[PDB]
Amino acid sequence: DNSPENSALVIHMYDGLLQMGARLCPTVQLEEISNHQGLTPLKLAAKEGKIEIFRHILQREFSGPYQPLSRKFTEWCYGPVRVSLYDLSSVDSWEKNSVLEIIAFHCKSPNRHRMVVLEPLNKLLQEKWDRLVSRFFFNFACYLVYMFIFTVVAYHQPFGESMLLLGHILILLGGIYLLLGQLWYFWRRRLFIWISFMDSYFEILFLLQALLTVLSQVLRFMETEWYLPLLVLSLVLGWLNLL
Amino acid sequence: ALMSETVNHVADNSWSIWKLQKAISVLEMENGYWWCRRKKHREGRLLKVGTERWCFRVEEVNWAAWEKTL
Amino acid sequence: DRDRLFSVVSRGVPEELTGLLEYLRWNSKYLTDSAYTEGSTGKTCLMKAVLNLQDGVNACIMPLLQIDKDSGNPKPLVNAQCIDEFYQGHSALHIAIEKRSLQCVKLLVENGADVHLRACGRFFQKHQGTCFYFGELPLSLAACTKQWDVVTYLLENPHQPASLEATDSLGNTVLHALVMIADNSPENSALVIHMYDGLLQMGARLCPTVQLEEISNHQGLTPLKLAAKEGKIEIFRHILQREFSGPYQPLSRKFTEWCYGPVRVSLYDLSSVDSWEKNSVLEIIAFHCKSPNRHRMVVLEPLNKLLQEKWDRLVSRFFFNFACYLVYMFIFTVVAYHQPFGESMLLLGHILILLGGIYLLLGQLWYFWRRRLFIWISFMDSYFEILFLLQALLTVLSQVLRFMETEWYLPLLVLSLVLGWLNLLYYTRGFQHTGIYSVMIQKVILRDLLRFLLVYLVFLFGFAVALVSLSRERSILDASLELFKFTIGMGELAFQEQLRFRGVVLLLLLAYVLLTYVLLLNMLIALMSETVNHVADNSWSIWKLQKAISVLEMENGYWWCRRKKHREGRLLKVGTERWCFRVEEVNWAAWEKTL
Repeated sequence: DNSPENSALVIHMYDGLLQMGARLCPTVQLEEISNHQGLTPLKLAAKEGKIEIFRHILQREFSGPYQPLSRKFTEWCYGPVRVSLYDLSSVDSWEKNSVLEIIAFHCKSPNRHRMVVLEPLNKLLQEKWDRLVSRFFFNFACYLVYMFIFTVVAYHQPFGESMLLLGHILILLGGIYLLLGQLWYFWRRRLFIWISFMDSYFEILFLLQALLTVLSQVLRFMETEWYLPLLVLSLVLGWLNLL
Repeated sequence: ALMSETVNHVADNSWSIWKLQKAISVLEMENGYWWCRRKKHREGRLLKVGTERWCFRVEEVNWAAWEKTL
Repeated sequence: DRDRLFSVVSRGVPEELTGLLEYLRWNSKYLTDSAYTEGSTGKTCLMKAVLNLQDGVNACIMPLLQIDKDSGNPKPLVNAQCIDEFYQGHSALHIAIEKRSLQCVKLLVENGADVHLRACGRFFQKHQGTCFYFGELPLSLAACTKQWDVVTYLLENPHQPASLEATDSLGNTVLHALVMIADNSPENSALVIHMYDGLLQMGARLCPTVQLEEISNHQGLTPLKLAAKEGKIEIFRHILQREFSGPYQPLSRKFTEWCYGPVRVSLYDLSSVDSWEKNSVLEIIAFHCKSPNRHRMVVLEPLNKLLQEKWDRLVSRFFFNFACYLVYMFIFTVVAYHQPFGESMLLLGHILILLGGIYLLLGQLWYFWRRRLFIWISFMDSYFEILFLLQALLTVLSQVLRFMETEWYLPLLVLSLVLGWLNLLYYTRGFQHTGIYSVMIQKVILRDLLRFLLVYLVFLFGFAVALVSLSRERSILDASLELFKFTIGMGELAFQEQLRFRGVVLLLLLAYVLLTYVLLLNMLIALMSETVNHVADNSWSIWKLQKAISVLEMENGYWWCRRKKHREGRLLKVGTERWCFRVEEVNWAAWEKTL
């Protein structure tokens, strides 16, 4: 538990047991053994919310004969510039069910936001974000274009008839695509989504907007007089979801 | 009440939340679209020989630590 | 590659190798030279001989001690590693200096090492891998690494004495390199200050006829100006007010005396003077400074009182300009109002406004000509200079459009009038009580509000389009004024009677009103959250910087009359010959410290 004395006790005991296990049995990976839930001590520490032992395990280094039992290797290279190498068993979706996914999704503790700025994870996530900003902006531009087209079609709705039909069918395809994407997302993440909802409330607003759009578009074919209110509600919800 | 919530504790307790949101977003994006499963990136491979394991390399200029040793 | 076996051998017993190398060499001795081409991909054997790092002496009987015997190509001047190898551009002397091996440096310099050998290749690694810009000279590398003995041996070397005034490719000297590597940390600041003082004293001792600190690099900067421009403050402050007591007294900038009892009077040397001898410290701080620390360097000690005196000497011109602008605005307002003996007065007013507008436009163009594209340094503090230009341009364009008798004269004239009336707010630079809050609230507004109007306008347009699309079965898209009436107080929220889908319209209006109230609440709370109680002294500095910019602009004089440069606080006299600024202060703790 996150207390000054217990953290020191558990760190000391962990290091001593690891060293003695290396001495007595140098041919077994103690830290690679997994329990019934399919977790290692590092993953278990990440999931349970413990941060002190998690941080110590993440960046521990040994200097003497126990050097192989280390995760951070430090050297001085060229004068007063220190270069350090961190072992990567907390890698991203590759070899899935890793530390990053566990922190992001399966973590009930309110301390999950404090474990993403430790040292390896912060720079790794910064690099990943810098590598994928282009896709984010491309998706933003595509959504803006779709919203503009839908607004134009809604306004011009009473050669023109063909354009209106093309706009309506394009909106139908866009709505069903968004609905199917949200359903796929909710299929990937099971009822475990009950972990929290203060940070994933847009994923249901998008689903609601897509469902309303699809329902209005399919209701138009029956020529019901309730098409306009549902279409307008879908338009305003999609415009609000841009935030 | 909304003013009373501002206890001046979000100086670093709000930046962490933004970092977590960015992490969730990048995790969602790198998984790829449903109609096209994107190939997993090999990240910072740097296999090499550590004293054989993939590693992530970070450099920093430190003067106090350097001046500590002679 | 096995052929590189000759690169590394068992040191201490080079009998057969040396015997076969010098002379003879079967067919010809030139093969030995080729051994330096095939030794590695750019690294010679001497580099590895230094890098062995054995106990005590690194290479015991170093092969170089006999290599110079069979030398036909200058080997002590090793060709620095080329291409990209994360260690390119390093010579044997650089490697010896790095490992803090004074003995290796001595043996290399005894055999005729080439001092002043710029690191040819290191500037590749400066951008490829580890930057560590140290000065590209062995002396600079020794000084920046805190090795006093190596520097001492290199300078007063009987064989090859290093020159303290030597320069690298960029034009930097050892002092420039020390300034450049400095960063605002407690340890590095002390290290660089100590090294700077020691090097200055040793340069005075060895060469008392050269001004080391007066040497300028390619950019045309001195160590003081370089420190001011790069944003370093600790070394800048130390250089600005350093004093020496012993025989090194002339190498000082602050002279302190007690005068009459417990009142201490101090004289500061003035090489950071104003526009006189232009390209000085004040101009560099005011204009050419990308760092956000520029506002913290105007309250150090000489600069603060100098700027205070300059402002006190030029408040009259500021108020005269304010009065003239107010008179012009009043005349323009009167002419605009009275515009439909009277015809002559109206024509005189119109032509006077034309002259005023062209004068303001030409003044702004002159200002933008004096400050080139370098104005890209910042814009959070110089946004009035474009508003004035816009207002002058609009006024001139409207006045010239009047002569063609176009019917668009009135809107442009009214826009010019309102812009000129709004531009009057710039003159709140004085009146400290207003300005301290005004500068910081301006920064906050410019940073925050620019990301409100976009999203609010987007939501308003979306809701308006939805309402006009629903109500067609509010008649046009331009009828979005209802939402603005709602956000200002009006709106007439009521049933539409004839519209059958009245419930949907009511729900949309409710959603819009709650959304906009929530957004404005968010902005309010964010603006409050900005107030972290850190502007207690971080906002007064901004006001001082604005006053400094204003006085720099004013003292330059008008474009049509170049004002003569003021001789400032001359006080030439005799300092132990240099212009000085005198400041007095009553101190009791310092006086009571001595007896």
